[PDB]
Amino acid sequence: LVRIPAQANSNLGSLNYYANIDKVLTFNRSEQISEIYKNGYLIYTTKDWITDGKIADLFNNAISQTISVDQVQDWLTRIADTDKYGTEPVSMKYKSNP
Amino acid sequence: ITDGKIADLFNNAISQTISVDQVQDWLTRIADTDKYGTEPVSMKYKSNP
Amino acid sequence: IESEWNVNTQYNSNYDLNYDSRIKGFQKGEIYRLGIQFQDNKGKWSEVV
Amino acid sequence: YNPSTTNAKDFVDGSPSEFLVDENIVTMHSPDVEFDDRLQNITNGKFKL
Amino acid sequence: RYDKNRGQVNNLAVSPTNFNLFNPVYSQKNNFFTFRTIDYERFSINYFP
Amino acid sequence: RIIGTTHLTNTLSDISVITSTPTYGNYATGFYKGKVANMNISTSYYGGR
Amino acid sequence: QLSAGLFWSDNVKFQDPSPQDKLERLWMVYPWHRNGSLMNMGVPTEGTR
Repeated sequence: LVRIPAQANSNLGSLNYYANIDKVLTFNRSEQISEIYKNGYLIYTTKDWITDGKIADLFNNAISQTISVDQVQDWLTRIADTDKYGTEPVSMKYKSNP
Repeated sequence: ITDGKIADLFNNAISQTISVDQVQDWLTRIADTDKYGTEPVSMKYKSNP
Repeated sequence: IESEWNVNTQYNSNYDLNYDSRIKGFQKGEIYRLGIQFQDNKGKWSEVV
Repeated sequence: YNPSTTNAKDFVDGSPSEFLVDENIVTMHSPDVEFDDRLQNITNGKFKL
Repeated sequence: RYDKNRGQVNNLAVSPTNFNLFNPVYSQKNNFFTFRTIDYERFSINYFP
Repeated sequence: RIIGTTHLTNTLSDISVITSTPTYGNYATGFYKGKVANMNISTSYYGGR
Repeated sequence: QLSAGLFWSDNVKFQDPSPQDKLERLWMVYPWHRNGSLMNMGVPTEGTR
């Protein structure tokens, strides 16, 4: 732990600093940011299956060829609610040098 | 939890609190074994000189 | 004036090892047997009075 | 957040696992700190940037 | 006290093995140069013919 | 003989919870860590807590 | 840098399961990824993910 001293012209107190983080991140689900996040964070996949084995090109254009699982209009009823919203934690762990 | 405001609910634990049995909506939906605790408590600690 | 310590922090350890050994004091209710020495022109300390 | 609408706790509860960058507080990475062990023990050093 | 588990909010794994390790050497007096009283009328010789 | 008092101002507290089995709710949050007493010396009103 | 990308390729977990299909989607993989299946799945009804 490193307590960064108080910074002038600021009513805040002394700041504390960690660079060795051992954290678990949990997503609380609510609808004060968007109505859909009451079920969980969306899972993002491709707009279409692999066409003719051109996986490399599809990987390169991940910005465009991408869409969430729920928004796939063909999968509106073929996927259960538990297999289209992710509500599991994330393990955040790393260390730093001097 | 109303709208994800878990922090505010945690802060006001003095007021927003009630025993399981006294919940008038749960008078018949919970078994007697899941509303009364009858298990021991493990108390263990040490002290310095 | 110890400017290192302020009330704008969670914890400030009053560290007195950066100074000399004159940080020592005297307990308020204690009895101390006192004395006084004298130095010659050479630096030789006399006995205690 | 707008203070007239929501509190700080309520606003953060919408995404408490969200991170923000901070260029106001930085981390200088010099070779001397890693290699010279004398710079790894600095405590509240008065220097200018 | 030469351990670094001082003034930290965590204090979860502290113990007598980690929290209050101590280096006695710093609690040293002015033992090297010590003096004592001398009796005036006592006869201790100072002549060596 | 009682000679004085101690000016408590803050308290550094922490909590950790580990469960052998998973949560009951398949989508439950589980252990939630709230804000308790981790305040500066300036907020001395809430001392000894 | 290499932050996120379509580093996974698996079939889809349909309500009517068809792992026998040789078709493949690609799934996004983040640095700090979900503590579960890389592809769309969660809370299995029979065992492990």
